[PDB]
Amino acid sequence: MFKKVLVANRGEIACRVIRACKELGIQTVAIYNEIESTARHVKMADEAYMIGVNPLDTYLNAERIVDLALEVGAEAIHPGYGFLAENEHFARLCEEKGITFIGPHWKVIELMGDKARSKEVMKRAGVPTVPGSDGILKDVEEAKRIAKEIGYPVLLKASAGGGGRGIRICRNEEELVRNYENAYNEAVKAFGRGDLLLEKYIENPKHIEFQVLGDKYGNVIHLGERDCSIQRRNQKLVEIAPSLLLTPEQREYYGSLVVKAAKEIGYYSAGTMEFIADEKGNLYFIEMNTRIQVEHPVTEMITGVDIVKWQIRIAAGERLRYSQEDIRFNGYSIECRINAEDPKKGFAPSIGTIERYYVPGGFGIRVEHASSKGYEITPYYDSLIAKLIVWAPLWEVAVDRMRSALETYEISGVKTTIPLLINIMKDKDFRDGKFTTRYLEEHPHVFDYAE
Amino acid sequence: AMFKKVLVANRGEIACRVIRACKELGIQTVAIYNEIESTARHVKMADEAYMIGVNPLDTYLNAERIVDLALEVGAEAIHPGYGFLAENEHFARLCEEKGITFIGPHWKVIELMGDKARSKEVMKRAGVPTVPGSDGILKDVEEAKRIAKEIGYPVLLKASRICRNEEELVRNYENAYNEAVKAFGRGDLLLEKYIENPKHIEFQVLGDKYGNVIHLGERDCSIQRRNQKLVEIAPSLLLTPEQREYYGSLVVKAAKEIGYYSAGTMEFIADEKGNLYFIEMNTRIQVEHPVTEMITGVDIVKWQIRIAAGERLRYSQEDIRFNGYSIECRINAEDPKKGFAPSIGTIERYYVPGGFGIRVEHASSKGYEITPYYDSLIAKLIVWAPLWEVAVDRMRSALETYEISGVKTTIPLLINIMKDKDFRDGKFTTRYLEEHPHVFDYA
Repeated sequence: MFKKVLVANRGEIACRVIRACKELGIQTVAIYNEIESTARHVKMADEAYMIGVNPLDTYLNAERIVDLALEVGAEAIHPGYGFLAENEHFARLCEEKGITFIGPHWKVIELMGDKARSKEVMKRAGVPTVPGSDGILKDVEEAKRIAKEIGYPVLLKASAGGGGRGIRICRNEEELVRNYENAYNEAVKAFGRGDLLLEKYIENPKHIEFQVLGDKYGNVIHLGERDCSIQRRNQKLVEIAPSLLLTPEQREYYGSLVVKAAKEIGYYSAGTMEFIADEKGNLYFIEMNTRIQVEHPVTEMITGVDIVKWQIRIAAGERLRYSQEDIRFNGYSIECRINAEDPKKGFAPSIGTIERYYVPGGFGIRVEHASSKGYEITPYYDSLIAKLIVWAPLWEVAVDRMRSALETYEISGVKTTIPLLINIMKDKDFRDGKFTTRYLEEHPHVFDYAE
Repeated sequence: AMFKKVLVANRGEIACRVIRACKELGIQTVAIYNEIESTARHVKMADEAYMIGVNPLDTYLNAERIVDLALEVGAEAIHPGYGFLAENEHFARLCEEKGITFIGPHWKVIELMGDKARSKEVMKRAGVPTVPGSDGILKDVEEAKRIAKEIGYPVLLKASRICRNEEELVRNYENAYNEAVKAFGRGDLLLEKYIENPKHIEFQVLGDKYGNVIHLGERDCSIQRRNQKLVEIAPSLLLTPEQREYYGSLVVKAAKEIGYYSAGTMEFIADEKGNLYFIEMNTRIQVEHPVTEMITGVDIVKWQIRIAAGERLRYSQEDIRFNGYSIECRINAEDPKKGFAPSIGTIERYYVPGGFGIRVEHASSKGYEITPYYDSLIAKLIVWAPLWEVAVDRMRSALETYEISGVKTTIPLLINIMKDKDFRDGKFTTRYLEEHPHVFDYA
């Protein structure tokens, strides 16, 4: 077990890691920028060092961080999420200097950081991806055949022109033909080459993600899935575990598949496979995060597994003491991001100073936060004030508990997402499990609230 | 028949606890407060709040004004919390007479189990062991002589000081009859077997209004001073599963014999071997109920509310399992270096810890003012883990990050208790604080 760990992060995730280390009996080192000399994670660590020439260089200067670790005798670095956590060169430099990086091997971080090289890994493991042409379409006949084979609707896009002159949705064969001609000709005009690619169109999808955890001896489990469809611009606002979409059979089927894929690339530590999903529970792989997920607590609440503490144990060489048979899914857990942003104005950040600040607690309530009165939201760092997490045996009780917790979470000095989140908990569609990404676009009333 | 509106006749953390249970149930809430508490958390959390009372205690102790307010605002029920009027039979009778549902046991049960001698006889008929000693007031010193011979040394004299042999017997008896005449007007003394190195062990009961009564295991609240609990655990490390079900069965049997419903606690002293002797019953929610919630999954307060509205308790004893260990620490505004004297002042810096296995019961923010009129409790910090040792580490690590300035608190003492070897090994009695003075050594 490590004697000292350095947390190359800030805010709530630094406090989460620091708490896991203290529980393990591990000494901790924090890093900070001078504009946050009073930061909570600084007070919580056994040792703290101001480094960096500006607020971001503190957390992004790989060489400065590995060097500080060597100076102060830290055997391992936890990177949290964001900043350098999925930076293969930071992980490689840790290994080269004899410091253990708490995460997957640097070669896996590099592998899964590339979109298409990630898609192929998952295809080769048997993890479903979005179907479509296996490159350029030979002709219109083949487009008709393939569209028939993967199911309408589908997308046609020109192959040339770097990005894309514009994608066309085709709902039936007739539309496929018209759109094939129009796109072929517009692409001859624009780039000189009419060749088209085809893709299955997943309309109005949900965001569903699976959690994996592996030790450095090939033992790898899944911790079921989360639904994080309630998001704007790919920023998640509400995350639930498990999904309401999937049955136990689907859950173990896809879970088995991501375990299979993780084993084939030699994954260890924590990781997440994010998918889009249709109404029927068909999932398609989009991307993998090779780090702790922000919303990992909801998975912790329903499985009993302490993911961060197991990252640290795994990095130190311990075996994962679980078989998949041990992993059970009990009740439901909801997490809401309490952000300093204004949902009535496009979620514009609300920089300022927290004045009133009362944290909720109770049966089934957990708070991940690093704020008190006087906490300053600067433009340098993300807008997150707190993650409010609840657990209950029944979905509806979980919703009521999250509503009642939010209604008691008092924050003044900045605008927050709390009133919007309360409206979501009170919304009939949300209570009935009916939401996709796009939930917010399709429910504008949740933006109606007092000042 | 679920209530539409409930009035919470209490303040502070327990009021917030009840209000949260009510909000989750979809019940409108009414708070009461004194003018010195215009900004109190429970006022802010409730849907409705009323300033009443001619002084800070009158707010919560004037039964008639509170019942009349409930009728005025259309509250169907009153939750009394703990302390104040919670175990006041007259308050409960007054609710029943005016058509208000009191969230608790029937007022006749509150009257019964508030009486030491009636409580003892309840337990004698149920088969629940009591402390051996005199069978009422001692007739004289001669009768005390017989009773001491029969029950075994050591023994105690107490009015309605340890006595190990006959000399000490008379010597302490003349002086003690006289010293109790001085103070209470009545010299009547009782004698009791002296239990050396005792633990405090409490059993939780929960009953519905249809005769169904369950127990929710036990708690060890031995870490205490002058009977003020500081650390509470569930379950005990003392009892085995068989002892737990044996004593649990007995307290269920007693409760059924008195027709108990709602939540209640049977407090016992226990000797080295796990023998229990009944001391008293609280006919109300316990302060340290959360540790029991953490290990059983049962929401005790919300079940009080459901039971009072006429629901059946949806559990048999076979469903009640005890999973892991839960520790609660009372974080009080008091100074353990000066005999735990209250530390009045205003909270300045205030960071609540959170995380996996952490729960906080509190009603404070920056600016919360600790007055002399009310108890000193700032927060209850509760943790759970699958294993005792991890629970201790989790509480130690939660306490070390719980930052409170502006007043003195029990936090440094609690941290030292969490890192003390004896405590970690389960080795503690009600004398723990006397026997470990080093825990008072801190800056």
